[PDB]
Amino acid sequence: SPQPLEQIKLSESQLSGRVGMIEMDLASGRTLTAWRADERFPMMSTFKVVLCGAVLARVDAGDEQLERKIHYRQQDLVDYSPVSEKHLADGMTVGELCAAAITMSDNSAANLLLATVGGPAGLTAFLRQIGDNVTRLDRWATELNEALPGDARDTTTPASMAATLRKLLTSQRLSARSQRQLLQWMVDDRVAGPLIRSVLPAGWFIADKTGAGERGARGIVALLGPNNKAERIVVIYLRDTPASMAERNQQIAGIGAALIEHWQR
Ligand SMILES: OC[C@H]1O[C@H](O[C@H]2[C@H](O)[C@@H](O)[C@H](OCCCCCCC3CCCCC3)O[C@@H]2CO)[C@H](O)[C@@H](O)[C@@H]1O
Ligand SMILES: *C(=O)/C=C/N[C@@H](C(=O)O)[C@](C)(Cn1ccnn1)[SH](=O)=O
Repeated sequence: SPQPLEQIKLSESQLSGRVGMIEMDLASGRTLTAWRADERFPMMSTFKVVLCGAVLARVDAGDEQLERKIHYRQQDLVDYSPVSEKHLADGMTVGELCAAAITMSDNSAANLLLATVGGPAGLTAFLRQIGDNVTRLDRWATELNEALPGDARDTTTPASMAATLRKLLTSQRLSARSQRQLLQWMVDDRVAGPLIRSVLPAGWFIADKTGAGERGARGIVALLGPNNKAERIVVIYLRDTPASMAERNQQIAGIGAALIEHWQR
């Protein structure tokens, strides 16, 4: 594979779309690669990680408990609820809801959680409170990935998302236990985690949340590194490409391969 930046360019050329990417040291925030890092991209399902960071903040403040059981109704379910559709009789705890939203991308779980933090506006206010003045959530789980051109709703920038994830995971804004919980939820991703490990060389750590939307929208927020360490945050978003899901997946994997082969920069 070529250098990361050359591979990113090849991906835009092959996809006919825009790629946005940031590679950042998790411990220090050192930016290694930045391409269209200040441009907007639909967050898609990656918003679920920020969502649970807001939930954890409420737990830390004593305004929420991960143990609290929420009972909901079938009428509350939206498209794609693999875990939540199984608990109409007994409910789910707030912590189980975050695990379902992040590790399974359960949309009903995400919407139930979103209501607890004040809806899209409340999550956006939380983002402003931690210093992210760019990322914005405007719609609920099954409408936020429409990806209309020129539509600023439900978007982030690679730089903003990377900085925000770093703040949630390492800045002590969240308690030690909450930081550890948010990280473990990403380590536990069932949607893409196992697949990524299957193609990663031995020794590489992965934690992640992926997303997909219309007009080719695709993305991943991840922690990656050799020696089984979460050394860097890598955020990659794709938008406005008519390519098949397989090819968008392949191009993102290709950027990952360039990173893996040329890690020491
Ligand atoms: O020399 C480095 C490595 O080169 C190859 O590894 C390949 C691997 O066989 C392939 O499957 C992967 O594809 C990349 C898979 C990436 C999957 C997703 C990565 C995510 C993670 C973070 C966010 C963006 C993308 O590339 C590496 C590097 O060429 C060799 O197989 C391996 O033995 C060797 O140690
Ligand atoms: C988050 O990015 C969600 C994207 N796609 C979802 C959806 O729109 O709700 C579906 C259900 C695919 N999916 C399942 C699990 N992760 N993604 S839709 O694109 O089929």
